[PDB]
Amino acid sequence: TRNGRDSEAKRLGVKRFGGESVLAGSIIVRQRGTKFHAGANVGCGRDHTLFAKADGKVKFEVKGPKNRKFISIEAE
Amino acid sequence: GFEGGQMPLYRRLPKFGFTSRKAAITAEIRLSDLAKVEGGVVDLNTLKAANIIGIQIEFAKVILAGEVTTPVTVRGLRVTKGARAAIEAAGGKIEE
Amino acid sequence: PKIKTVRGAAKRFKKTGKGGFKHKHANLRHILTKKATKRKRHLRPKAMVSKGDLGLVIACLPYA
Amino acid sequence: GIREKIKLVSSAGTGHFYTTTKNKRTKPEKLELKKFDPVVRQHVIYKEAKA
RNA sequence: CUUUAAUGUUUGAUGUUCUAACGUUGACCCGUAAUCCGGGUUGCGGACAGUGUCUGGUGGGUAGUUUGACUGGGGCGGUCUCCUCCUAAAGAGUAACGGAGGAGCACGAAGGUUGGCUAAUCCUGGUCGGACAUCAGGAGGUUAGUGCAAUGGCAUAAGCCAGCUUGACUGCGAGCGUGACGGCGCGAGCAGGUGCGAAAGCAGGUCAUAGUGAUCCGGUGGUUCUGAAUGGAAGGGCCAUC
RNA sequence: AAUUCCUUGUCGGGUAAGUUCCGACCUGCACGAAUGGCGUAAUGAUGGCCAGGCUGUCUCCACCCGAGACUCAGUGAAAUUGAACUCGCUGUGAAGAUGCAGUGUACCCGCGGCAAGACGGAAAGACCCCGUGAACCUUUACUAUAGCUUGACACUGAACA
RNA sequence: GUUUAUUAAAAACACAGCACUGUGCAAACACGAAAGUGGACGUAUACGGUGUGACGCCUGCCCGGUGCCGGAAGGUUAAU
RNA sequence: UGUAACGGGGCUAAACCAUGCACCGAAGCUGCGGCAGCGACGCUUAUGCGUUGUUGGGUAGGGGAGCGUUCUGUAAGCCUG
RNA sequence: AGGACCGAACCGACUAAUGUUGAAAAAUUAGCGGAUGACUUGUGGCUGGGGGUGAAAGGCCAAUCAAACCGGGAGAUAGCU
RNA sequence: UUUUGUAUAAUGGGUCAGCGACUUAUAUUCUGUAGCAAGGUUAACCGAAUAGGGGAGCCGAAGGGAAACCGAGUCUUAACU
Ligand SMILES: [Mg+2]
Ligand SMILES: [Mg+2]
Ligand SMILES: [Mg+2]
Ligand SMILES: [Mg+2]
Ligand SMILES: [Mg+2]
Ligand SMILES: [Mg+2]
Ligand SMILES: [Mg+2]
Ligand SMILES: [Mg+2]
Ligand SMILES: [Mg+2]
Ligand SMILES: [Mg+2]
Ligand SMILES: [Mg+2]
Ligand SMILES: [Mg+2]
Ligand SMILES: [Mg+2]
Ligand SMILES: [Mg+2]
Ligand SMILES: [Mg+2]
Ligand SMILES: [Mg+2]
Ligand SMILES: [Mg+2]
Ligand SMILES: [Mg+2]
Ligand SMILES: [Mg+2]
Ligand SMILES: [Mg+2]
Ligand SMILES: [Mg+2]
Ligand SMILES: [Mg+2]
Ligand SMILES: [Mg+2]
Ligand SMILES: [Mg+2]
Ligand SMILES: [Mg+2]
Ligand SMILES: [Mg+2]
Ligand SMILES: [Mg+2]
Ligand SMILES: [Mg+2]
Ligand SMILES: [Mg+2]
Ligand SMILES: [Mg+2]
Ligand SMILES: [Mg+2]
Ligand SMILES: [Mg+2]
Ligand SMILES: [Mg+2]
Ligand SMILES: [Mg+2]
Ligand SMILES: [Mg+2]
Ligand SMILES: [Mg+2]
Ligand SMILES: [Mg+2]
Ligand SMILES: [Mg+2]
Ligand SMILES: [Mg+2]
Ligand SMILES: [Mg+2]
Repeated sequence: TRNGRDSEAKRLGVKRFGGESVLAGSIIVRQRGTKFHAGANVGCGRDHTLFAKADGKVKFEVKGPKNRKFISIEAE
Repeated sequence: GFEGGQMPLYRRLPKFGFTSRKAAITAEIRLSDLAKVEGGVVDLNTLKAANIIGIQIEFAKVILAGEVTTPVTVRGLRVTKGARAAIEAAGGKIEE
Repeated sequence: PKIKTVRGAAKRFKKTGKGGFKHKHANLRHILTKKATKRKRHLRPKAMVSKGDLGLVIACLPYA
Repeated sequence: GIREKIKLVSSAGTGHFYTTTKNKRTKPEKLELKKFDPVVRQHVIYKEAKA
């Protein structure tokens, strides 16, 4: 019975794209599940935010037998 | 302060602190002030006469501000580590 | 006549060295058991008034 | 919602307390948990009490 | 002393009387050629009634005011905070009384860690047993499962057991995200102390995203703060918390 | 039905024809016994209905008599008014045009007449909504309060049980 | 009879009549911080209030709710 | 209400397709002259002027520069039977 | 005898027309009700604004009464035009 | 004038003349300008009175902390990378 409701947008998504240079700690993705998984020099917080563990350049790759999306950070 | 009806910032946020009645009868003295007293002896009394601190003042601290070019004597005053060095470099005496 | 100070503002803000204002964080008064220790930790220290609000606070504390 | 707030108190002399909740019905006994007492800067047994 | 009476005693309770406070809108005298008032006498009442201050109830008799906004006019209905999907035009964000749903909890384990495990559904066989319980084989391959809505995730499992446990740690925090602000969030790393593991290592709650309430006033505990002449105290601040 | 929504209920009366009136039925949407029921002679500038007379009320208007209206002399207002060299049609267009477009028509000015238009005059819409306007009014809205009522002390004492 | 002087004269108000109910007189009640006064130079066959509305025939059932009247035992309860 | 469903006249193209080259057409561009703002640079800097790019529709609104009224000083001055 | 009948004065105001920048801020004309009664009318008195008076319409209280009129608070306030 | 938009048949104005609306005081800040400058400045008063006197005050040269306090540092914390 009756519609009319929604919730605030959570402003998720990619925050730094391929190549963007970041200082450690910078959030690279906000996500709900692990669409992107954390790779080298990247951390995964409790809401599956991927963040930088090192200064460097953001690098998206696809790795492994499940073709999962991975984010790493290359030193620059 | 009115913001349209929204609970304004000066209500939104909480109060803090108390006011120290002692802070208000406690004053700071600069090194640049030590020469400004007629007599080379710095007490509360000396300083009041030279119009450097207020009359109702009961406590004072000499701080490291300005410079001191004359051996001066200080008495009954608190002195910071720095101020003590500057007064003493110039030959002064710090007595309780 | 003299401007009159908005006194609840003066009981909530203090002026700092470069002309800003410090204030106490909201949200640390009660209903505490449920709040993460981290959140309450980060609300203990005082903070600076944001740019958007200086007009309001300054209007209220003409003698600050 | 039926879940009551309680305080766990430090077994040392300090009056330090953590705060939590309890289903006081199904688990009526006193909650007792080792936690860090920041006043003696050591881990100590903490024992349930009223709020 | 053990008990018991009664006189004699303190203050209450309860009466019954008295008169001398007070009432007299009985009668009388005088001021006075006066249906006022005063004074006197007299009867009648009498510590009542009545009045003052305090107090419970009653009190539209009077008074002052309140009685929301959104809205394809208004009213009625419905709706107001929060979460999830769609609308939403492949970054973010994005309206409508557009289309579906859900929260205002739960868990001392359903949290931590080490070790371990792998669903659903169908066919065949099997005591009571059945279309469907438990047992076995095969197929299958996560269609299961997740405390619950939706989406997104999850096998390295985040899904299912077990042991030891309290990191559902205290102080901080590079650097970020998101916000007009108030705020909210993510976060390696540092210090202290801790659990699990041989160890590398993990742990600052729960697969994530709802499960919520600013300020004031006030309660409780702590406190090297403050303490209106002085020492205390009260009040105040500071930390925790309701 | 002073009450009946459906409803011009049905039936009967009156009428050539009667959504009303009279009389009935009861299916009273939603009469009812002193916030009175049912009746009631008389009464009424009271409501509905019907008939005799009556007539210009009408078919359908004629003529006449006076007061105006019209002409001359005297006096002499008014509302309104951005400014006007102030036409019709179809269309355009702040969406219903003397004023724009296109076309048609029209020689200059009065006088008596009519009221289709100037969204004509008149009053800053009374309906409708809005304002965290106003005023009276109601009440088991809130808060107070006169009053009424309760008791404690006070004015207020004595004696005996 | 009365009424909205100035858009409503009526089926509205009044009315005799009826009932309820208060009032023992310094009445109730009304005006009044009070004194004083109307009620009344009256006295329950009087006075006030309230509702009905000549008269004839009548006026049934309900006291649960609201209100009022009565109650004194308990419970609860102010100043003190 | 009146032609009233090309604005009209009228048109068999003065309609439609197609090709082509002409021309009309605006406060757009160019030409001649002029002013200002902003730059820059200069003949030479007392900041003006000079050359020279370039800009100059405008409501709410912000900024700059001014005209002009009455009154005080300048003023027993200056104009005025 | 009668809040009895018919009907002038008196008192009232049911219809209609006229008037509506009026003869008139409520009337004129024709008709109309009461007309010994709860009648009518003259003079003078009393009742005062949350107050009066009301055979009750929220009527009347000096041409505007769901709170008179004058002065004052007073430049009330006016998120409106 | 108001407006999304007004020749609008939306508003105001019959015409002229005169009047008619961002002021003033005290605070406070910022800009411009003048003085003085780690200083600047006086208020009431006095007064030889726009002089001069008067420095009570006020602002500034020091901050941090809720405060004690410390101080070019302070708070936080047992301590801070
Ligand atoms: Mg609000
Ligand atoms: Mg001084
Ligand atoms: Mg607190
Ligand atoms: Mg008594
Ligand atoms: Mg009221
Ligand atoms: Mg509304
Ligand atoms: Mg998107
Ligand atoms: Mg997009
Ligand atoms: Mg494992
Ligand atoms: Mg089987
Ligand atoms: Mg070990
Ligand atoms: Mg779980
Ligand atoms: Mg004291
Ligand atoms: Mg003391
Ligand atoms: Mg009938
Ligand atoms: Mg009559
Ligand atoms: Mg004439
Ligand atoms: Mg016109
Ligand atoms: Mg008109
Ligand atoms: Mg209007
Ligand atoms: Mg109006
Ligand atoms: Mg009338
Ligand atoms: Mg009439
Ligand atoms: Mg009646
Ligand atoms: Mg009855
Ligand atoms: Mg009783
Ligand atoms: Mg043709
Ligand atoms: Mg061509
Ligand atoms: Mg041209
Ligand atoms: Mg040009
Ligand atoms: Mg008669
Ligand atoms: Mg007549
Ligand atoms: Mg008669
Ligand atoms: Mg008279
Ligand atoms: Mg005033
Ligand atoms: Mg005004
Ligand atoms: Mg409009
Ligand atoms: Mg506009
Ligand atoms: Mg117009
Ligand atoms: Mg006009």
